[PDB]
Amino acid sequence: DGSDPYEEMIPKWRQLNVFEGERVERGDVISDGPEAPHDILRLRGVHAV
Amino acid sequence: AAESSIQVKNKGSIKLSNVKSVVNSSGKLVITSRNTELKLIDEFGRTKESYKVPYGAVLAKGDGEQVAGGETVANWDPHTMPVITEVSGFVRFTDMIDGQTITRQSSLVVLDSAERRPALKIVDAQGNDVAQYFLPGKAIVQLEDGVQISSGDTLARIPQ
Repeated sequence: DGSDPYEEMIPKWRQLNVFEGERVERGDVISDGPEAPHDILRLRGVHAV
Repeated sequence: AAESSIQVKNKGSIKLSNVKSVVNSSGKLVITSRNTELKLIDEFGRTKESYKVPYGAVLAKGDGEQVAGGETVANWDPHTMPVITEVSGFVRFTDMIDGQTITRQSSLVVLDSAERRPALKIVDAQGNDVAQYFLPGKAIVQLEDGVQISSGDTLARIPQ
């Protein structure tokens, strides 16, 4: 992402929704599932939540 | 609902938004974007239908075409998301081990991460270098080397 990479870890018990780079934008679904409202506002905004 | 067909109630032209146009083996296109949107425009801006389209889907009718309704507009596998080949030509298989990373069902599995995923680009014609191919668990490629597969085509992936 140019600078400050996002080192995230997955326990491998969850599949990865995307394989390629695809220019993933903020809030995009890396892995599928019901998303918590804390992450929605955090990566989307108040109106989104 | 094991049926992957999408029915349309009324004759509204499809409006495919947030999609990526990739040339397939036929006149239809395959979308490589996970997030896709469909809409129905018949007489005004209002959208009659929305539904949803996963990655690796093939649209029966092109965007902006006034579908008569009651017919499928996009078809895709309801069990697997196909992987589109960016380069058309022979499939380049690297580090093919028989007896450990090969499972006879030709249709042969690629590799197993637990048992051990080499990455290679699709050859131009026979073996020319032109793309990274990732093989997750239980991923199988039924296309042998030298198959000369065209762009937009995919074999069964066999999800884990």
